Amino acid sequence: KVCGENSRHIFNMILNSQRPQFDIKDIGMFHLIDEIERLRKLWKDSEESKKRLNADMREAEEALAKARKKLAMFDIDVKDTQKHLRALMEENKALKLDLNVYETRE
Amino acid sequence: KVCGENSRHIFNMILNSQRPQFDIKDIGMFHLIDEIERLRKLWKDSEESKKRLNADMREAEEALAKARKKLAMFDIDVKDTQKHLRALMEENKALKLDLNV
Amino acid sequence: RIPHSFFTQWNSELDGSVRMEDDGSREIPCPPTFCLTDCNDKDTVDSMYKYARKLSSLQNSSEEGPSSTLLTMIRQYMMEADYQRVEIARLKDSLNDKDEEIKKLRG
Amino acid sequence: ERIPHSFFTQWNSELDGSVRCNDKDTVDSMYKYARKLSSLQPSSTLLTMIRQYMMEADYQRVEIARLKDSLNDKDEEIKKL
Repeated sequence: KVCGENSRHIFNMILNSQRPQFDIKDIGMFHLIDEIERLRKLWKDSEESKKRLNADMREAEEALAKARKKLAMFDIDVKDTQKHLRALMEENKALKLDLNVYETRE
Repeated sequence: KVCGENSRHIFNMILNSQRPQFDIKDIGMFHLIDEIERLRKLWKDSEESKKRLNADMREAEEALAKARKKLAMFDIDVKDTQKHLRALMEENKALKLDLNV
Repeated sequence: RIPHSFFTQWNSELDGSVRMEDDGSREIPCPPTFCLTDCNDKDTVDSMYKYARKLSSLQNSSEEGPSSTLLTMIRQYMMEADYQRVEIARLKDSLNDKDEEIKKLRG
Repeated sequence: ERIPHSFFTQWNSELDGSVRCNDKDTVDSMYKYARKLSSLQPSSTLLTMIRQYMMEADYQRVEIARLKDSLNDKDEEIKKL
């Protein structure tokens, strides 16, 4: 009778009135940042390994480049030395033939 | 005048008890999630790029190993003919000595 | 000024109608997982967006709706109380006028 | 109850005018921001002001009805005389 129904309804709403509050730890803000930092290390560790592997790769490519030039020279050297061998064999054959003719004549 | 001071004070207090001093869009929740996904893509790209460099490295090392095998073959043959060459030189010199007396 | 009897009857009558409630409506939903299992775990990132969307939509955009009910109801309540203050003043002045008028009838 | 629109308009106006990469530095800035935001994160005086207020408002209502009865009494006290 004395306390109006309107008065009660409002007092109840105010008592039950709430933001309601979002605690930052509860909604996951610190957890979200933890995950960002966790991803940073995973990305950096992969990039570090990618940095280090790239230097091993360029070294292999450079040594491969030096070897193939040497492979080009050796092919020239092999054929040329074989030709020098043939000339000396022919000189050797001829010198022996001369010596063997002249000795039989002596 | 008409609106009593008590009426204003109570309404103001209630206004301050309902206002969101931390809007989730405003405090940056979506931006942080944006960053996790962005870093995820960069992490994935790095792991993928690292996979291919390993495949590039296995080929480069194998071809270098093949070249070094060839380099040894050529060097053994070169040294072998050089050995016969030195012998023929020794032999030719002696033959000339016979003819020259 | 309020009589002490009305005072005690009102306060007690308000308190006996007060009901504090937790149906869980104004409670915050629990978060999913915040850890990516691998670099292909986009489902977890999706679950984060889903939670954040659930969160921001839940109260901050939405709880301004039921809280507006309090703001509108308190507004009409107080405007009514403030108007009755002038209605009271008018009725008292009207009562005083009739007091001075009752005497003339005697004469 | 029934509020004349002239008063409704003046009261609202009176109330509405009284409302008054691969870096670690940036990550540490995020923690810092959320650490102060967490530190930054119904009053008892509101509850006790709204109680008095609503008690006055409900008392004014029966006080009105008292004056209205006492008003008809004076009318027939005029009406008879």
